Amino acid sequence: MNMLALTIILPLIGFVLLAFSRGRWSENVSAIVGVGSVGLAALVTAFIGVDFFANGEQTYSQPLWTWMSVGDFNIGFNLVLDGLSLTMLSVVTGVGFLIHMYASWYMRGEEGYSRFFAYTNLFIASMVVLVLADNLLLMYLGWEGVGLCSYLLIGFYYTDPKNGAAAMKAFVVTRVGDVFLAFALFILYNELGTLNFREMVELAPAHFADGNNMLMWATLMLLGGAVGKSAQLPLQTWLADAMAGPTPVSALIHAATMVTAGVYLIARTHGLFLMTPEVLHLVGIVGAVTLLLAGFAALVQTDIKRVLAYSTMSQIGYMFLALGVQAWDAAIFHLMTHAFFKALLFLASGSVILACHHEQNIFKMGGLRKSIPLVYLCFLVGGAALSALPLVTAGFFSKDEILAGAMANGHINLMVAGLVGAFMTSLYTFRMIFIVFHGKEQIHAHAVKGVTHSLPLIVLLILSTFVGALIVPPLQGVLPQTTELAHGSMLTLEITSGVVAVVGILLAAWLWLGKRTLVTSIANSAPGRLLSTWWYNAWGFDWLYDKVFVKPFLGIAWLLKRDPLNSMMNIPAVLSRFAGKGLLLSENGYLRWYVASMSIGAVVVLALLMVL
Amino acid sequence: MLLPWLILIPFIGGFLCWQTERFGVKVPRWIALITMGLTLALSLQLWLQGGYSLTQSAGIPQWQSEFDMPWIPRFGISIHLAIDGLSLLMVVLTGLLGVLAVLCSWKEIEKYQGFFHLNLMWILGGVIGVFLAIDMFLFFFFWEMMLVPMYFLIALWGHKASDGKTRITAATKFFIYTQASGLVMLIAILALVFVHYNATGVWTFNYEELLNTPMSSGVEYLLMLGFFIAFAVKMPVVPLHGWLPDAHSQAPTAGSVDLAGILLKTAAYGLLRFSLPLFPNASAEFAPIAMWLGVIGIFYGAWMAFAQTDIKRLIAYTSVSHMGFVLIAIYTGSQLAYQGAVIQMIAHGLSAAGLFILCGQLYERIHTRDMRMMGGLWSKMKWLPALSLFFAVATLGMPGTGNFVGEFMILFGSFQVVPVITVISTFGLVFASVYSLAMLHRAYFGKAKSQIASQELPGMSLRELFMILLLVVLLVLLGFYPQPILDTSHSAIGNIQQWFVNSV
Repeated sequence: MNMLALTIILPLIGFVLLAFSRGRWSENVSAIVGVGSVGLAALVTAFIGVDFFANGEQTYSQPLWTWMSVGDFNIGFNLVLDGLSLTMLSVVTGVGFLIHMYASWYMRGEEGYSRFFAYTNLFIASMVVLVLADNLLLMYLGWEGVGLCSYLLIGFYYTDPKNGAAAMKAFVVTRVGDVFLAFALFILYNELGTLNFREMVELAPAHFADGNNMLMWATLMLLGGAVGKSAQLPLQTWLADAMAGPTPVSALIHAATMVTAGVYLIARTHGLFLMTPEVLHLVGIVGAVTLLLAGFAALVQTDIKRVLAYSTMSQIGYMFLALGVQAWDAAIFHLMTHAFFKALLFLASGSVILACHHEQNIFKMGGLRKSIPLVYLCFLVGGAALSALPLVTAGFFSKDEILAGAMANGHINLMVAGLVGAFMTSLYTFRMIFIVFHGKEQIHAHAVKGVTHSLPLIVLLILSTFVGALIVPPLQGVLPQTTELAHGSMLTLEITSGVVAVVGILLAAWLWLGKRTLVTSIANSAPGRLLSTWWYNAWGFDWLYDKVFVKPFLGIAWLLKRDPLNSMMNIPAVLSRFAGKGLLLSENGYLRWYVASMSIGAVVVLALLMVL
Repeated sequence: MLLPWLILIPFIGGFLCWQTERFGVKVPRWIALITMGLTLALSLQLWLQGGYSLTQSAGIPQWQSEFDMPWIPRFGISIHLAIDGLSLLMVVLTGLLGVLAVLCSWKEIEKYQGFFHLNLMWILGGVIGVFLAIDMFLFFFFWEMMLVPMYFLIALWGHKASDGKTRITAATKFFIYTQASGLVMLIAILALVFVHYNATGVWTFNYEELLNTPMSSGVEYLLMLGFFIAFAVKMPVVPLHGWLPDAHSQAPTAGSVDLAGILLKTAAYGLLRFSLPLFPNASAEFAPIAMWLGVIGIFYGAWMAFAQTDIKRLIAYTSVSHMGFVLIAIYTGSQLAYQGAVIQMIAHGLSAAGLFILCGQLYERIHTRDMRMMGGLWSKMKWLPALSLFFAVATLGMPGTGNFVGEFMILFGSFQVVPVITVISTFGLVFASVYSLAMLHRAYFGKAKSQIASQELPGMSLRELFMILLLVVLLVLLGFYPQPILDTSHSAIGNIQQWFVNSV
């Protein structure tokens, strides 16, 4: 109710204060203002959410001012608050509130403090802009707004250059996706004139009576934009390297904020993807092949942050399938559950790595149940939901609904993909906690007790469970394509996923409960290391994407260390100076040759006159 | 009326600074600031008082203010100063850049300082005179006399007569590469006037009657190449741009503000104003060569920018990449594309000026020019690298900066007219990111132990931060809210496009 810009201005304005109070403020006042910006954002979001319930799920639009206006090119700062956008706002202004409230305690004790609460507010503000935008332009401001903020937070620690160098590969890769995204934007203005989503929805079939061949180029290249920003095969590079930053920024980037932009673009243009069915099924095709890639790389390396990261890649592509199977509201339901567990799962790991005191390993710790069971119950709750366990979990309803929709689509390969994904999620569910928290503690993890993080831990504990699954997100305000329902086989698919999850959990527990010598043998077997090296390269994709253009780019830069065309158009000066030196040497000073010059001028003048 | 005064204040100020050089030595800094304040006052008065939102289809002759005066009556050479809407954007930009030039030269006393500032006002006044020029000879005279005083700047102030590399390569290539092509366009002017003199029978050097002169096909094509050669050596185009990095890396960075931010403007101003309307069919035939040169310029400047190891030559090779978008914009049949070029062009000046001020600022902090020698200065400087991060961010197409809306409306109009050369062109944004990050990571990200001299760093004064803060806030408002200046330029851009459409 005329309060949409307060979900953008109040964070953004707070950034400006912390961008110029470069450490001159104290700890406490900086901490309060940084959390209070996002806190006011959640409160204003809640007011418009309960008023949206009082609106009868009727959308509310607010134009602030027209951005630019040429007589055929009309772009305005239009904000649309409908059911899909309200849910995507709900995730951000809750999760960013919870993640940032933890950062009020995690950040203290070290420098770069006002700096970090400056760039987090900008990061949040850019994500709110993307999901409330009504024009594809303003939404483009959202895309590279949040990309620059990921650069400022991945490379947050500027002292050592590993994390200071890891951010630019993400920056290069996200701008390749943004070029791919803007390509479809040019094509849509050339073909359909107006970039507003709804006016586009009932203008697309009116303009398309004759020619359709070029719309696949628009939509396929639009798809290339959506996939790159979050995670997918053609451009899956940077999510391992994004873990080099601090724990709270990894949660913000990987859990529900920046990675939930590629989901919002496919979901918002769902009618636009319904104008072409094969580009819609192609999302699921690429989704089905990335669940096969993104899973077991969590098992391979000994970095906990790389574990949580390959799981996020697997889950985002799992969504792309869910959107490719024409189950839109179910996918956002998966997102509503997915934000809760991932953020806590990431955050709890940070608290324990504070207690680890520079371990960064999964094979040298054990018996951590006796250290502090609070983080033990944090991983436990997250693991159950991820594995698709039927015991008081939140997300299992979302997996059950999308597989029901997927088998209502009727693609046996997609259920095979879904079945192997459920098995693969259950494999890396408890293997991490069994290899880390169980064994012997030769290096003590000193647990830290404090109410400042315990209260959000309890809030995240009560939210990530099935109590949070009862909060139905607003999906009746957009009226999307209806997610089809199947009955009778719902119980059959539910028990099938439960058996698959239980078998995977029991196999991980059997890997734990064994001697682990067979695990050591397959971690020492030469074909095992070949596959480990092969999936260190991750189907050679980072290998291919470096060695396809990078050293050619460095080679042409090494060929451009001196500027060629400046030199090759200096040859007039070179020829003139050298020819001038020759003419100076042609002069002698001996007066006989001066008179010979006079005779030889007379000879040539008479000759040149006699040839005329 | 105001136009004779508005081109003469720079020359009047140079006389008075050099007059009061005998009276004092701290005078010309304070004299120069006020005189450029008066220049922007008259420029902003024309913006506000004039009808900037005028009629979009009032013909090709339309001017808010106009001056005429007989100069050489034998050829009809007259002081035909006349200000349009887009010309007024150019005047206000150079007045602001002149304030930055005279502010960066503050607290710079030497053996002679009045000589520096009379030259400084002379070169800035020359650019204003090119921007207000409708008579061809007046345009050419101003085009060539802003070109002589920068030579003295690079020579006597590139370094004070110690090393011979500040004259015999840098300044000399700067001078010759421009003047040979200036003489080419002069004989182009004369061939056009002579064919008009055969047609009608009056010796005229005025733009309005030379606009529609009857010329047979195969004749005006050579004159269009003759105009474009002088308009391709001033803004960096592919075959002839070797002067630009040498000129920017040797001149003092205030002279580099003049050399980059505003001397690059006048060639595309002339491509919009003097080359397109006079030769419609020749430009329609020449268009695809212009598109090929434009895409080659973007890709070429980015690669040469990635491959370079210093900073002044680094930003100097960003400029040649930026101008390729502008050239493709001008050589198309779209109104939106031209209006994208104007906002990209103003943002180009505003995004190069801050970087050059800051690169010169960093050098005088550390006394070291090579970029790869330093690294990890973030823990030492308190405001330089944060502000520098946004300017490197504003170089590429980051929204909330004027460069994004500029380059990107060109691409909309360019895809409207022709698909395949535009879809090649868009990839320069990816290459813009790689040289932007290369600058950022090699200079500021890392450890301060990369250089021994990176362990004792000075502080930053208030006025430099004030003039950096004004540019970053000014550039953000142009990125978020570019409507007011687009409404200003709509009618001038529209009649050029309508003439280019209807005359073919």
